[PDB]
Amino acid sequence: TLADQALHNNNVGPIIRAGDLVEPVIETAEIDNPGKEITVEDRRAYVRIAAEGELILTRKTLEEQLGRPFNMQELEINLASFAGQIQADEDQIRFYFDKTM
Amino acid sequence: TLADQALHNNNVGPIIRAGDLVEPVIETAEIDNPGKEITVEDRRAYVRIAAEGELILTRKTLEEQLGRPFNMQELEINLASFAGQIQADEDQIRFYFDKTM
Amino acid sequence: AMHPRKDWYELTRATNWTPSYVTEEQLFPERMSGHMGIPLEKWESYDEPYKTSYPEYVSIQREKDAGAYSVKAALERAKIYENSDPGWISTLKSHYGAIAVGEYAAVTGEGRMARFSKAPGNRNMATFGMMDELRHGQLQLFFPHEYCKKDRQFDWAWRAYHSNEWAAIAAKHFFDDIITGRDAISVAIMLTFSFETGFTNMQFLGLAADAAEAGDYTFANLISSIQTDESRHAQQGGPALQLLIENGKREEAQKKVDMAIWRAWRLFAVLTGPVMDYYTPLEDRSQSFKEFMYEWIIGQFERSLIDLGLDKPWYWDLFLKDIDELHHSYHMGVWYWRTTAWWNPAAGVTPEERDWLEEKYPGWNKRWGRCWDVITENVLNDRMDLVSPETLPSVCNMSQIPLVGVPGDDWNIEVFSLEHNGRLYHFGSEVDRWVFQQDPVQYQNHMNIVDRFLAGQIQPMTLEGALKYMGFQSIEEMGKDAHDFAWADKC
Amino acid sequence: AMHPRKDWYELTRATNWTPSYVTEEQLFPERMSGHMGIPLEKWESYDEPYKTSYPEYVSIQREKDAGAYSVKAALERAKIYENSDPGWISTLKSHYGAIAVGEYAAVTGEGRMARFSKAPGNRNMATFGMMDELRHGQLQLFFPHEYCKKDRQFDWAWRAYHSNEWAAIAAKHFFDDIITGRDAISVAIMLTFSFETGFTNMQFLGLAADAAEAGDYTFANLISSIQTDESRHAQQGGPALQLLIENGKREEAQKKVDMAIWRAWRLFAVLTGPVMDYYTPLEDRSQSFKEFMYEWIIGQFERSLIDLGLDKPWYWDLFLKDIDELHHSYHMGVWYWRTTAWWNPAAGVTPEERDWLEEKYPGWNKRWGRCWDVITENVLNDRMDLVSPETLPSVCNMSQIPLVGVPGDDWNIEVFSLEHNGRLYHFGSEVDRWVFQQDPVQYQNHMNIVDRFLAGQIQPMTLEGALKYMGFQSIEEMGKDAHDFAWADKC
Amino acid sequence: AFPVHAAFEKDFLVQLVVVDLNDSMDQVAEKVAYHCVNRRVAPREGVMRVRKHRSTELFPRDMTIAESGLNPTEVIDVVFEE
Amino acid sequence: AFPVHAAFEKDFLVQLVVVDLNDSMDQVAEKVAYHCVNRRVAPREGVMRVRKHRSTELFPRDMTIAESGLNPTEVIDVVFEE
Amino acid sequence: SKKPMRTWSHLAEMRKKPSEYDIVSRKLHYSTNNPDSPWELSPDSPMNLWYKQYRNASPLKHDNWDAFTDPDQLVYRTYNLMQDGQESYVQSLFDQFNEREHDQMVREGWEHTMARCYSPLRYLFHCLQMSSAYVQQMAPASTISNCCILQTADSLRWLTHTAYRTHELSLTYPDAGLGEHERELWEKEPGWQGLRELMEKQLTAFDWGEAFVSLNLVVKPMIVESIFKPLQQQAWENNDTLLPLLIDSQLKDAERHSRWSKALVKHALENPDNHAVIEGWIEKWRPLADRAAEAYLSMLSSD
Amino acid sequence: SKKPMRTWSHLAEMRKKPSEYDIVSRKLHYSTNNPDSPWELSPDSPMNLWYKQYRNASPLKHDNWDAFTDPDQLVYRTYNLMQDGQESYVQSLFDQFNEREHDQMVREGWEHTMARCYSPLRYLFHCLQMSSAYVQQMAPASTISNCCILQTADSLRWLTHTAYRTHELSLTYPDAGLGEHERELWEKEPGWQGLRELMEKQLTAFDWGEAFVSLNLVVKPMIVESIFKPLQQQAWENNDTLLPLLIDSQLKDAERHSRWSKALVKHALENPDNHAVIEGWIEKWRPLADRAAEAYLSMLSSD
Ligand SMILES: [Fe+3]
Ligand SMILES: [Fe+3]
Ligand SMILES: [Fe+3]
Ligand SMILES: [Fe+3]
Repeated sequence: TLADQALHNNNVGPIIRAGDLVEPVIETAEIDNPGKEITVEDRRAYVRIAAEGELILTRKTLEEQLGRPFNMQELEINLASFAGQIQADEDQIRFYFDKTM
Repeated sequence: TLADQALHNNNVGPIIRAGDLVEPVIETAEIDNPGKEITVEDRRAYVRIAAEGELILTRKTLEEQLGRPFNMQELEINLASFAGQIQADEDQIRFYFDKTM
Repeated sequence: AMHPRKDWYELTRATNWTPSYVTEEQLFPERMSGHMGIPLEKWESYDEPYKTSYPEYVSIQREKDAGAYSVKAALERAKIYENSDPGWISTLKSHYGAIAVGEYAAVTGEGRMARFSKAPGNRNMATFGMMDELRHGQLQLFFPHEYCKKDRQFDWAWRAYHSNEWAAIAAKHFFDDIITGRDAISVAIMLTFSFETGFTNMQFLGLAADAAEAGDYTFANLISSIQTDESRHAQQGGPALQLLIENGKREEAQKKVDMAIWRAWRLFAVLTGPVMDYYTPLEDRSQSFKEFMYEWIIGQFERSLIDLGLDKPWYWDLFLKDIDELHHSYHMGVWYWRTTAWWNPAAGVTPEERDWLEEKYPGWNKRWGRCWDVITENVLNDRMDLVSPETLPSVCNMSQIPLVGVPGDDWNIEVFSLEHNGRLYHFGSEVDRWVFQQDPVQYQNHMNIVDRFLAGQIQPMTLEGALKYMGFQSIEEMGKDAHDFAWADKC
Repeated sequence: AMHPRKDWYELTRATNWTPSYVTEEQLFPERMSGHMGIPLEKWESYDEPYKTSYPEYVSIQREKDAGAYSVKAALERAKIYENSDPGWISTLKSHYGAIAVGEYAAVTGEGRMARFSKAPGNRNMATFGMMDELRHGQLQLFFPHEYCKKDRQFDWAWRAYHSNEWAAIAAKHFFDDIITGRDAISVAIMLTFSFETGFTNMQFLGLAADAAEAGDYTFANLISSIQTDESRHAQQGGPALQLLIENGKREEAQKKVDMAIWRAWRLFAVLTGPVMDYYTPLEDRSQSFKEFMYEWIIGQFERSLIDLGLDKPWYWDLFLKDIDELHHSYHMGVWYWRTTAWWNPAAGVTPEERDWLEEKYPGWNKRWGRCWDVITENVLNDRMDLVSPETLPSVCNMSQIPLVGVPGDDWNIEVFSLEHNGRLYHFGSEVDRWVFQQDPVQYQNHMNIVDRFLAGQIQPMTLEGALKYMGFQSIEEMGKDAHDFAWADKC
Repeated sequence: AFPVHAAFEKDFLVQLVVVDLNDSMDQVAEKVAYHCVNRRVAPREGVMRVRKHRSTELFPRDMTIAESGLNPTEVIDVVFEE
Repeated sequence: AFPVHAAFEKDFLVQLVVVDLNDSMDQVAEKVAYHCVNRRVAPREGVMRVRKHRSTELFPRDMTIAESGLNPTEVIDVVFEE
Repeated sequence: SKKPMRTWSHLAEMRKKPSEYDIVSRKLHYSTNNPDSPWELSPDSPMNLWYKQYRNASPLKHDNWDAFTDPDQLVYRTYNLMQDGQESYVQSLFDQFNEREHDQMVREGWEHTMARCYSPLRYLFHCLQMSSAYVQQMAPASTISNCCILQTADSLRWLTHTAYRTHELSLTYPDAGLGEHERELWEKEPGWQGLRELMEKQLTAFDWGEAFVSLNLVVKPMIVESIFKPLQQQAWENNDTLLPLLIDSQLKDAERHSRWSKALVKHALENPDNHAVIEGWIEKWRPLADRAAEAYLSMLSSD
Repeated sequence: SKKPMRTWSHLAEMRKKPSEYDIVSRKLHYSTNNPDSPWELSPDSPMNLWYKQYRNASPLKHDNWDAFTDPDQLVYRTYNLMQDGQESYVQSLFDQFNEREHDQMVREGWEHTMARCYSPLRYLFHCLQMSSAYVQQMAPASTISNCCILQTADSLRWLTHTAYRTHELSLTYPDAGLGEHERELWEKEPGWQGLRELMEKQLTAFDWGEAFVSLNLVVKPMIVESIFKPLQQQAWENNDTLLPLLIDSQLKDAERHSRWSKALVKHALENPDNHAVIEGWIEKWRPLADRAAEAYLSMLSSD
């Protein structure tokens, strides 16, 4: 029951450590996945950010929400974990599942 | 009285902001001015370190007390103030007074 | 102009070649490589999904450390040590002791892959992996070093892995099994996939939440920074697993994952479970240990496992039940035998805590609470001899932890035993016995500390001789009640 | 190999030349340069004792900011804003408001020297000076910006200097006098020597101590980092003073130092004095304001002044007496007129504080305490109309602050007035009147806010019309009792 | 309208008080007291008097501001008879 | 010297207890209780019995460990008669 | 009656999230609020008269100077990150070329060309430093002044390059007057006299608009095209492979100064009257600039 | 009975204040505490047998390996500070030389020499990376393993240089087999066969002592003297001015690897028996190394 329900989820997305990337990434996730609901759980040291099936962060939108020049690879200074498989390049990172549970 | 006594001092030396330079600088001041008494006042955000008339910090001794490669010019990341005139070079900084009060 | 990474990345991993002057098997021997007979050419399709490259790496890792050290420097005078609840300080002591030199051991699992993996992209990511674990080993010696001058049990950040202390031996049995003791592909599967994407989040992020609530940002900042490297080098495991599955090796892959998850589980239950539900002050418990398990292991990690094409492990229902029960008994064991630990366990059973425990674990008071009732009375009536043990707990032959069960109103305890090769072994679960049987040559002549005690290797053969054996050199180093029993005044 | 700085440093400041196509005086006009007729060749012996160079500068300043921002980022969730005493939050509000855009103004004092000083070493150090004040202006807009969304009075970090609010006008009268309004050598003497080696230590280090005690490390870390730049560019002033003295200008040098010290003093007494002795929670008062004055101004700065060959200023005994008395009356003024401030003054007169004040300032209760007794009773008996003013305080024509004195059992108050050029001016000390008389063209047609009120420029000519005049746009922006009077429950 | 600046006995500052051309010093004194007594200064018995700031002579109580020759924005003290 | 591992009824673990070759199950039971009752387990009335771990048959009370055929380091349960 | 905002009131009424640059750079000169007194002093104090005359009364006019934007959007923090990477690169070049004994291998006599034509550049660059600081302190918007501040620092950077290399070169060639004779050359050598006459006059153009146009639209483009690039060509012909790399780093800065300059001109030309003001100052200064270039080039390629 | 110490118990009994390097680097292999089982497992598990045979039974012996000290005393933090400055310098060189179209100006045919002799270096450097990681995991002291870790990272650095430049060069010369034919050359070209035979054999020397001597005292010095330096000379003759600067940066790393290597040998020779062990391994490998050098050089300077 408890275990079952917790397992049948398709939540994907970044876990961001406390710091200056938390709000920009939340705002980026909202902007770049229009008509997904973004969920956010705040555990003070980190924030768990998720969407169903797929969540995209583009460099361009994250730089705009952050307010300063930003390269996609730098996200790892603050990406402490993530749910989903990850596909990452110079332009965006995508968290996604192959399967639907 | 109060003002007078506070004014007739020949105390010279660095005021170090809170951080990883506080103890190495105290220990350096002791080592590099043998037979001066080093005085230390701890105000939590900063530490006032002094000797009479002259206080020398050598790069070599400060690197040894700090435990890692150190260049004299870097001391300004943590030198928040100082008493005395200052004479600084690649090898040491000297805090000193021309006059004796 | 500079050319973007996607245009030259493939050349960085075009490094496989057909050997001629030695054979392929001489160059990649199976006992170190673990390639299971899969030819070289099949490994070339390995594609690490979390890439980096050398110029980016040194630049971004430089910036990660600048922040970690700057924050530590700016907070040295915030009197965490002196003002923190002693249960929090013990959390710091067990963490640094159980982990610092285990990080440095992980360099060798990554070096194993860097040399012996037939996947070129793995060999390069393992090379950043080596660098990362070096970072983590050095951070977590440097950060506690400060504290040696306050408290000799902070010496155990360095000393633990050189000791025969029982929890150090459980740490080393586990890391030597899944990190330093097996071939490259076993490391990829057991360490980078099973341990590093599943369980370490509990200790480096779950516990960071608690540290943040406790006002200890040096530590929360540090361990969450560390986990950002993990997030990258742990992604070496999925593509190896995918390759094994595509080349006919799903069953062998599954068995390695099953084993590593369970080995990791019994170790986190004795280290992190007590920290989260007892040592961490009540008001800093962001979530219960079980809630964090359901978030990090059931909700995030088991779902990732499913997505890569593997099955839930066969013992999944044993596991769920264990999350409800096991660490409560390990905490009791660690606390009753506190004198054998290098930290100071907090009892964590004031009435207000017991209410929380009862909320987080309905039925707790009629179970573990029955034992704590006996303990708490002894303390009130100043019968301190009933609060210290005069014998050894029976220790597991797999995970090296005591054999435990549910106490109180529905007492249930089971030992799973095995005769093998003229010897009698005891395991604390069905799964532990099964792990042993997957690879007896790995374990069969290992002797746990109780084995050693009964065979004559611990002199004198007394609880005190065992204390000295475990490396303790003064009464101050051995563990004590964290609050020196002041919790009983609240009872 | 690289050559060490001492071998090429002299060439970096070998930049004076003899002009031919314009005259020296056209190139360095006295009204912008302030060279007092001293020829070009004499300035070449100027030797900045705290050197830096461009490669070192960008490298080390990069590392200073990395730490400042990293610490701020790691602590954003420590709930300082929500958990701090409201007196501490008001300290942050007055600090950022009174200072951020004044830092950016200091860029222009440094640019004044960078272009118009005849000393080449000064022109280069002024160029790093420009860079430093830019840093400080940007830090102290960036750091409070976070907080706009919590509290509109944090908008005043940016807005204050664009307002006619009376304390903003006192800030601007002072900085425009000693930073942006005078020739290069006056800047060197009044700003870098008198202000920057003497008084700013009170606000960027004295107050950092208090911030550290308050558990606000973001802020303590920030402002102490800032002061490390100050320590370097402030050393432009001593060698100019030494040069003036060697070329026959000691008297003019002395008069500039005397003036700048006193102008700075009356401004710190209204900003820092209340912060240190009233707004900062009692338990975070590292030292009293007067103790910090004796450490930073009498003990450190006056002794440095003596060492360079100058005299104590003529008003030194007025000054000592003022340290005992003045800020207690400025605090009372700011708090009774709190609705004209953009922060929320704390009264700071609980019995426990009054005991501290009495210890730090024997006789306080029979003086200011007499007024606070009347105020405190009104509050207990809920007579809130007696706790808000219905008129304007009489404002100074030099420092733009109200005219005050010692109240209570030995009431003493004096106004020093002056008729000049068909107008009547009022000064709050002998020294303020003397400053005016040193340079009347600088001040004579300036109109303080009460002048403006009485001449018709404030409509309506009511306390409310003056509140709107000062830039306040909602009741929430105007200052209130920090604890909304809950301190009276302790009385 | 006659702006003076006034310092009330045992108070901590000088304040702008707008009195009238034809006020007696007695009324001037009430108007300044308004902004002082029971706000920062404790009431007391006695006859409130007006004098030019720091001076040793009181204005007569009946005297008017205009009778007095005071100029606008000059400073006055309000004090109690010895 | 005869090392067994023993699990006491309502206790939370298994402990090493060194009993004697010639002990009755009654004495074995006392020796294990020593490390259990009043430490983590509340005293109670009734007859303490010894059985091989998880088994359904009690050893007779008079029986000795050597009479019993138990091997060293085997697991026993100490429990109260139904 | 109102409520907290997410940013400064002046940035509040725009759609986009304020950037770092916006937050810390915009509308910071309060000295432009009161036309009758720039500074909070007597309305005719000397510095108030100075600003009223040389800023407020410039014929170069715009009703929203503060709306100017650095096309690079640099702040102190990002200038130093950038320049620490470029300067750390130039210092590594210095160190490696020194290790390789680069200087001994230049063509016969090149040290004399350096001593005449290169090392006295420290005077010229210092003049650009002084002049940039003047535009900083006079400009009518903080976003404009901020570009000048950085430009002032870049000019010191170039000056410092030149000082280091003058000294270093003298260590291989100690008899060419390197580090000894530059002031004389600046004052008396015919090839330096056009430049010096240009800079002395430019440094006494006190109108903020004329200072900016003459410095950034006439003087500095002339230095790129008539001093930097021909010195690179001359080094190529004399087997000086360090100098072209150094000047390429300096040209990076120069091209940045030119970018913000053109952006300011674009901002200025929103006012149609401003096009004849800018052009007349360009015509006014261009002949001094051209003479300065020709005299230098004749020196450079002379015997 | 005792009391808190200022440092780890193992560092406590020395006069000097422990450095960063000491605190974070020393005596971290617990796998050397129990000679009969390195690893906390069955004493004859496979990896325990492996270590007993290839570490513990090495004839290269010392009773205090842990006392070894990196003469550079590098830790992770200071390696990255250093290498970020050197690598940021090499990337700026890449960017500026590309801006200048350096590659088009090399001498006719030089692209073919690069495609044959330079770009297949990625195989060689990767072999050095693999081999360094092996010495890391076998070495009997953490201070030794730490030097190997950094050496492994430097080898990847060189590999990555080579990959970037192979790709970049192919953009100017798309018909030379650059980025297409390196594996074939490595496997089949006669000039690559000595090296490849050397590395394949070296990578199966599993004794930790022999691995270290053959890699760091024979193979890597041969690459400096027979591959790096002659490639710099060849680039000089073909108007490739980038490659000599790049290789100078790589040589910096190589000279660091050589420094810690000699320091380890100095530590080893405190045991007089160790001098015949080291020398015999040097004699054993030197002929494969010399053959490898000669075959490469013949390729390099052939037609
Ligand atoms: Fe790790
Ligand atoms: Fe890891
Ligand atoms: Fe400043
Ligand atoms: Fe300053």
